[PDB]
Amino acid sequence: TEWRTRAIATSNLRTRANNMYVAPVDNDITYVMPKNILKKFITIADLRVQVAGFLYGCSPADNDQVKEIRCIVMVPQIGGNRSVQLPQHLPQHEMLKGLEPLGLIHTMAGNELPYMSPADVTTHAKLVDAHPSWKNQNTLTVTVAFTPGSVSLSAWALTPLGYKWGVENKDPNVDNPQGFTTTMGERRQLLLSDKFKGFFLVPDTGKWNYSFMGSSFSGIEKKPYHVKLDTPLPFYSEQHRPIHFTSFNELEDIWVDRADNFA
Amino acid sequence: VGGLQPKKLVNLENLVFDQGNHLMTNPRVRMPEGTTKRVFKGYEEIHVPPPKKRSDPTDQNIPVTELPEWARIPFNTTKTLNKIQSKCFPTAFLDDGNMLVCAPTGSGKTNVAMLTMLREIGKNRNEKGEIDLDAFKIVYIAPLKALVQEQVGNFGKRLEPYGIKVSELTGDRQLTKQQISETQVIVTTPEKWDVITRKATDISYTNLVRLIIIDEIHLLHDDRGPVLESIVSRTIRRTEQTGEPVRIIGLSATLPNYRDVASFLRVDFEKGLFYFDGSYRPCPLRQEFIGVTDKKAIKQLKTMNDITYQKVLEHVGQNRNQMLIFVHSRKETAKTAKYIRDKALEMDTINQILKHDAGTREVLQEAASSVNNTDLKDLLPYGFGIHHAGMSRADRTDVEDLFASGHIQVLVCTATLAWGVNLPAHTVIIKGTQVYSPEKGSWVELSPQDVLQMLGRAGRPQYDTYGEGIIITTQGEIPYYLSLLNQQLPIESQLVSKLVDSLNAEIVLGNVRNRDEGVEWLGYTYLFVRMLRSPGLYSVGAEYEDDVALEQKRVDLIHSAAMVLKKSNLIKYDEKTGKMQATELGRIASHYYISHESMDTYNKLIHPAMNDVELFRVFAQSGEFKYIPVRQEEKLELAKLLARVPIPVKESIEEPTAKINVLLQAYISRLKLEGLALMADMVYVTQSAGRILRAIFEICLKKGWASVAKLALNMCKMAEKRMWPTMSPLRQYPTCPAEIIKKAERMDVPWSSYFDLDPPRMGELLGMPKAGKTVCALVSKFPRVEIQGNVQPMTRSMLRIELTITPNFQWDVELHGVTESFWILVEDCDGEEILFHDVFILRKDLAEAEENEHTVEFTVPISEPMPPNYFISVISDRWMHSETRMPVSFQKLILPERFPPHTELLDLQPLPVSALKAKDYAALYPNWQQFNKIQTQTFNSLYNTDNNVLVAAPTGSGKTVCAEFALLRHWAKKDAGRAVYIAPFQELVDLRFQDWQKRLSHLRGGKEIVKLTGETTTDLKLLEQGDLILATPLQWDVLSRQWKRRKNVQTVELFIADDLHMLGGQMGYIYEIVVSRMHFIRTQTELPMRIVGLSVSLANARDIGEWIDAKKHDIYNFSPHVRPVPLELHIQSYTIPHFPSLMLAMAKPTYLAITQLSPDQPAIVFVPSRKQTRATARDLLTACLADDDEDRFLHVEVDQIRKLLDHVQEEALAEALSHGVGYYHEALSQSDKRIVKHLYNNGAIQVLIASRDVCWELDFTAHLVVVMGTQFFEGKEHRYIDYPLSEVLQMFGKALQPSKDGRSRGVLMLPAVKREYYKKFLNEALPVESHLHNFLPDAFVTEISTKMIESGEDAINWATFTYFYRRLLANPSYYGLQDPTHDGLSQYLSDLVETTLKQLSDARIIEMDEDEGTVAPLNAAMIAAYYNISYMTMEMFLLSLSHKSKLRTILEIVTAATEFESIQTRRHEEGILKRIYDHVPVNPVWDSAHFKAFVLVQAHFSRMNLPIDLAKDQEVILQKILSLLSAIVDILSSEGALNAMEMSQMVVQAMWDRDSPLKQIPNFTPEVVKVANKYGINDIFDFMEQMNPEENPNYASLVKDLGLTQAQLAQAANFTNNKYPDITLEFDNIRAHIERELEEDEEPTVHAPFYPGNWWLVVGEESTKTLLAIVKLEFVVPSPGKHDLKLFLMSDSYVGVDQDPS
Repeated sequence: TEWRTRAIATSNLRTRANNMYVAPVDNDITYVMPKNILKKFITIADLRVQVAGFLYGCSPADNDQVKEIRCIVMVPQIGGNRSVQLPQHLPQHEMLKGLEPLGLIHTMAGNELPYMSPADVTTHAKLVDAHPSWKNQNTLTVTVAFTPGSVSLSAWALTPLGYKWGVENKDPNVDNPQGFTTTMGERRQLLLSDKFKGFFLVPDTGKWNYSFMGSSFSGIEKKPYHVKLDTPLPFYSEQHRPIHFTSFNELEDIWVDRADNFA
Repeated sequence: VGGLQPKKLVNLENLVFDQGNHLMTNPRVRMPEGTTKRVFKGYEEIHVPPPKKRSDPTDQNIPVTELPEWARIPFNTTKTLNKIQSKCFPTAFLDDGNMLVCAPTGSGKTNVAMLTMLREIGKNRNEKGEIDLDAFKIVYIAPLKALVQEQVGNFGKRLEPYGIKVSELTGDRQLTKQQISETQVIVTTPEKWDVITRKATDISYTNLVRLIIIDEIHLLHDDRGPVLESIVSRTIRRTEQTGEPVRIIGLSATLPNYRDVASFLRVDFEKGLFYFDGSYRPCPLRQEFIGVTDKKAIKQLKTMNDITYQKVLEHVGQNRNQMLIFVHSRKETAKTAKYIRDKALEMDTINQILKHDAGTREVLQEAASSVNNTDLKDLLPYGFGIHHAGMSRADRTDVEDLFASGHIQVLVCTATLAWGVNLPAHTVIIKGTQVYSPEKGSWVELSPQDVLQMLGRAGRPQYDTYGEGIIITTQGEIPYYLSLLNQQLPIESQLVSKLVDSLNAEIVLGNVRNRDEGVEWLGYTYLFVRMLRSPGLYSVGAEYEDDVALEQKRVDLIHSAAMVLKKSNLIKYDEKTGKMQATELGRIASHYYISHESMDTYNKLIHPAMNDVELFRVFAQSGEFKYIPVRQEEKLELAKLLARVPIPVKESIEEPTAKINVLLQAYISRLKLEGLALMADMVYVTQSAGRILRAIFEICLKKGWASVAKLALNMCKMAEKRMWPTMSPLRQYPTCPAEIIKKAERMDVPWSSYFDLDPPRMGELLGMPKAGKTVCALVSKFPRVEIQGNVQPMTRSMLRIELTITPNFQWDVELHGVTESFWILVEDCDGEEILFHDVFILRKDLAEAEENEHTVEFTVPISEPMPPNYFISVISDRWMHSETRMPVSFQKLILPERFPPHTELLDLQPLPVSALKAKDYAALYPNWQQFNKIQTQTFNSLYNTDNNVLVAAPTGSGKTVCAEFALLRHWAKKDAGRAVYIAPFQELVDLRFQDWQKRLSHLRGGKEIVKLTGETTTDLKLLEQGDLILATPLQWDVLSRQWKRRKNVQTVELFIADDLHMLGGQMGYIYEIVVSRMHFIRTQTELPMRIVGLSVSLANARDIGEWIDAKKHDIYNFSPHVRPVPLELHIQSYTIPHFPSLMLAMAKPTYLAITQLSPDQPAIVFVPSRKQTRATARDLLTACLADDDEDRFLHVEVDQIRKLLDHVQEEALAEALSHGVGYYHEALSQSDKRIVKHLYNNGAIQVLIASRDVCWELDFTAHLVVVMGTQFFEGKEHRYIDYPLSEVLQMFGKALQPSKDGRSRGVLMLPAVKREYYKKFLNEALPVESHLHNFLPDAFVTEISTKMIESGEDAINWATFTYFYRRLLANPSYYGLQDPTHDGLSQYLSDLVETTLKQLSDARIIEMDEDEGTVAPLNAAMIAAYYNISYMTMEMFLLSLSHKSKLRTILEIVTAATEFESIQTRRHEEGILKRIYDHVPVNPVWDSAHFKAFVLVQAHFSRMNLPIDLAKDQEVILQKILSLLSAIVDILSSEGALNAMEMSQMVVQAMWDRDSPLKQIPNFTPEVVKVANKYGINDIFDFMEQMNPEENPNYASLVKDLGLTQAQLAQAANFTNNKYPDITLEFDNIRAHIERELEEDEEPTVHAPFYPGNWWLVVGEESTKTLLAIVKLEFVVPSPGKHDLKLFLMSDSYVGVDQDPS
């Protein structure tokens, strides 16, 4: 009852991607993202639950203060209403060579907070802390908020105090964790381009949505997973919910006679 | 009768026959005399007494011995035929006319059809050569599968002695056409045969059908009728239009309008049509028609039950007989039987008590009830029975036998038993006449064909004289069945229903291109004849009384039908012109049998961004399910069902759409369905999904939508194999238990972890010790493809890619058949669009072979802002979860440098000829004042500066005069230095030679322009003999190899290189080599030398110009559209996966294209194969025959040309030229060629059809040049390689004859996915890269010999002067260079040279690599250098030889040569080939040229008569002698040896090993040598002594009379005294010349009528295993012992006469 209406709702996500909205910023480093992988990303997501993907890219030769998001890696994840359960291993592949980790991208069911949320601050921080390769070249968290018929993009970098609090947020997971502040994340200028195409990276098995496979997620989250260059599968794809397609045991024969004639 | 314009538009829906199958067009129901009617409470009864015909008036049966001995076999069981077959016999066996027999069911009608087959066997049988199994096909069409299977059974067993194999057309196996080509007397259903012919994939075999039998042809009345009409119509359509005889036989039931059906089959009434009334029925039939009068439903059903009950008492109690009752439902057969038993228990022990008498009721009923597994056998022991398709084979067979035994008194069964086996249970009852049809989605009345077959199965023929058929329906339906069981129900046509789709199918096959063609096609239907005899009944309109042949009516019909086809975008239709042309959408609709409305919704709803749920939605919106309603009686069941299906359908709620969607899902997921109407509708959706999904599949495919197409394909596999894509693939294995499948689907394991493993390690992987052994076999047989792709940036705009597909599984005919189909998909980075796709077949032969590496070449577009990667996927077409995907990264790819704009053509003065400063040179072209514009822009550097110049203009631009302006200037100066011109092929060198030789014989300066032949002995000084020479890149390679020590090789100031772009064409590397050195030549001598190069418009001329060293000022590259005569190009994309079927398909369009663009102008048609020239010419003439103007392309009466009757050596060309066509191919004789060129240019013939292999040799030109096909079959790799761009340019270069428009026109017919490849490089210049790096060793092995490659580092320098080096920097990735920088480039050269030279190290050629791995040319490489033998062949020449030469093995060694592998290999010439092996002595690959060369040489040995195409025999002869003369030079070393010199002796004179030498003399047939043997004429010496005047006892009286030859015997005597030479060469210690002459005053190479186109080698001595020793010889020798023996003689090629005197 819950998921079925959500699956049919995914169909109108493509109309959402066509009309996007990027939040401007009055500040005093620029990031560019190829529309192709972003539109495909929005279409792949769910209407109610968060979907995430690691960011990789590099700075062009002409401009070293600009970094292009060359790839979006899909990892085995269990979506949440306000959070996302990510693994503690990075994707290794030949396609990522010459590229650098640039945070992660995820969508938001409810409307966006004009500040870096405690969830994004905690996940981004602990991802920066746990992974050595993650902290050096500055990374950011990109949120793709959903508004009926539109999409709002925001880019938040992690502040020093935000990092110290995020990792140290041992626990309170909530909308107002003890110690949280609206000034733990500063926004970054994000831009969209149709000049170049970015590529994708999904798990070699092909399955990244372990929501309908939560029992199987625990047996891979703390292990190194292979990644292959391919196209990402939809959230409610058949592979993500193979249990739904499992055959019952109702009568397999057919008590109605009719000739096909077409052999 | 031609009338084009229509006057009234009509609505087809308004004319369609509602009540179709149940149509009753008779207002009168004639009834038998004894007909009576009784009335009862609730129902009526009409009894009809049976006719009697025991007294057959004036006829009996014909004896089986009447037939010939070869046709009396299959009638084994019967000692004589039947009178039903007796009257038909004379026409059925002794005439080839169409037939139509109307006889009662079970009267032995099949025997009549067998005569028609046996007669066709007679046309294919002779006293000798009988049992011809590959020259005829027979088609038997049955309405149902149960019939085709039984007819396959008896025909197969009865025709067994004939060795002919019967089969039923079905499934994908024969969808892959294997069984249609291998089996004869093919049996199938109407739909399957129609869809098979619609696809036209097997058109090559469909032309072999001489006979077609239509059983149950009265099915025309049913909705399936239009299928029979669509078949018979098109058949007779061409059968009487083209002339090709096709016989049609009709097997129908006794019904009205049989005369109309007769005229429909074009049958002669007097001898063709026969009618047998019910009196000819096996057993007389008494008919009961019971009509229930109850109004309400429930009361009717109960009434029927009671009536069936009471009838059971009267037909088993009153008169004890078996009782077959038919019902229309599985679950009903049990209820009806149970009701009869249960309700019978009014203590009515009767029949129950009466059947109990024997010990049977105590046993068999009890004994049989326990053995079987079928439940509901609670009523079996009561003498009741049940028979439906749901029954197991064991149970149904038991019931059938028990009933035949008589142990079953009452058998209730469905229609399955009515069409399956034969029971005739005496009395038959049909309880109710209502059935549910999911199609119409309602409760329609029973089908008449079902009724006839039911009641037709009446009383026992031999046991009963009484046939009692009882039919229980409703009172309102009585008159219908009375009209059916009494020959009253007329057979009408339902064509109006499927008229639109039938016309669509006819337009797709090309059988209908015009509206008049549609009217013509409609004239051969059954609807047409019924409209003729019954204008009012079919409502013609009465407006067509003045319409003679109902043409205007047919025009209005075809118009409206084409209109709806036009508005649906199925066909492209012009209203007023009348012409039509089917589109790609219409093709799919025809190939899968789908309505136009359904196709319309698909084309308007399917978009690239669709998912799974939406695709299911579009599926449910099909027009085939628009009648299926959602009844409230089942809504509660669907709701709970809709909320548990895999794919959410919640978008639709309680609509017919949601029902159809949930049904298809339910069937796949196996859900619960209880409603009878529900289960019926689900089955209908299931049996339609298979074709619906594939239709959407090809729609997504042709629109290039990757994601959607892949989803559609998975759905196809879903419905076909019945499973979800995530289910266990083991379901696709019939021989697989359900237990392991059930266990597998509960395993959290991917399908990827099943492969490459042993049974043990898999047993615990799936948790079953038992399946460990079997599962490993199943997975191993699963189609697994491992691919490896290599990319080559052909252009900065387009990408060329080479795909290598290698099978990774084991074959099983049960699961794979003979061929496995695949799909090659290439997606972009997004994977949203398809950049390329094409079907990939995989035959069992190539797959099983040790070397199974399959390769396929194709191209794909590229955006300069190149995306990260592409996607190449190879997917199975029928197997699910059998995909092989490969990411094609581009981060390594480096695009070639951009191309500068072509040298724009400036508009200056025309520059008249007088500007040359001479009037004598004006004789060049006297007719026209100013010459071609191209040279008016290049002349100022052409005949001025003596530096290099390169011109690049399109073919036929007025191109060759460029070099002329280079020679005219060069030969107008003092001390005219010698010159040399080089064309790519011999065809071109002697073509422009024949022009410049005779047209330019003027010696004023230039004189004696000679043509290089090849032999170095004559050309070495013929170059010094003449002022200029024309040669090929090959003979200019062997010659001038050493440049330092030659006389005239330096003085060449002017060197011409025509068609330099062909350097990239195969064997063009030899062109690149010679051109590369020549530039290096003029550098060392410091002398000034010009090298002009002529070629087509090139993409980049910067590298070629620098290759010749010419600055930008004098380098001209024009756009490929500055051609003087504008080329109007027309491309036609064709979508057919069969090469042959594609050629016949293009036959029509080519005939049209010629008549559209060149009605008064000449036209040429290029064809892939030499053989295809004869066929295409034949298909073209037949096309003219169909339009009724066969001599369309003949513009003069045959009498003016008939003088060239037998002057044409080839018969096919004579018949073709007889109607105004004619062709041209390489196997054509020069004589025939002269006749063609004369008859073409003189305007006798209008169209020519040349081969592709003759594109260069062809001196012809025309207004329209069509390119039929762009692929040729290469037997080397067993593929269909695409045309080289160079060819298409040359072939269109023949279209230089402009029209009144002033613009030439050409058409290019190619496969669909090859369009944007040819259309691109035809709009822009031609790009070409060298292929030297592939064939380096060939270039090296020759270069090593010329003392220029002793260092190998000079090879580094040598490469620099090659076009290969210049391009490697500009386009690195193309060749394999991964590092653009210099150090990386030199690194690549170092690796390659040390790799290829290493290849020459592994094979017998110098090796050492110390103080430089430097190498001097070895013996093998040396001889290979002068004769240009491939090292691949020479590596084959060194390995095979053994301790003993063994002779005849060397001939195998000769045929193992690689030079023969490049031979044309037409597929179906294997039969005759193997036959020649049966007529010749002596593990060869059959399809290989190796075996073909071996056999053809065998033929040359016996001088066997070979077919025209086997001129390949001549090809092998031409080059082998020079190659074999090297084979002996190679075998000079080691021991023996020189047997090949005897072998060369064999081939030169066409002789055997050591047969009579008289075979060499003119004539002298093998019988004449017998006449020579009986007399003293053994060898020729005694022949000449037995021929001369005074001797041979003066003809031994007369010997010349004993010899067959009389006159012209001097030609034989001439060879003996004059041609056959005489010896003149004459024969010094224990240890430490003269001249040929005879007679006198003699000037005479060799007598060679057998062969198309030396004095050195001698040998000596022998001991034990023998050795060798090849103005005397200096033969200095160190030896142990002493000896003296023989020396040999010359004779490089002469039969016998080989002295070995010591």
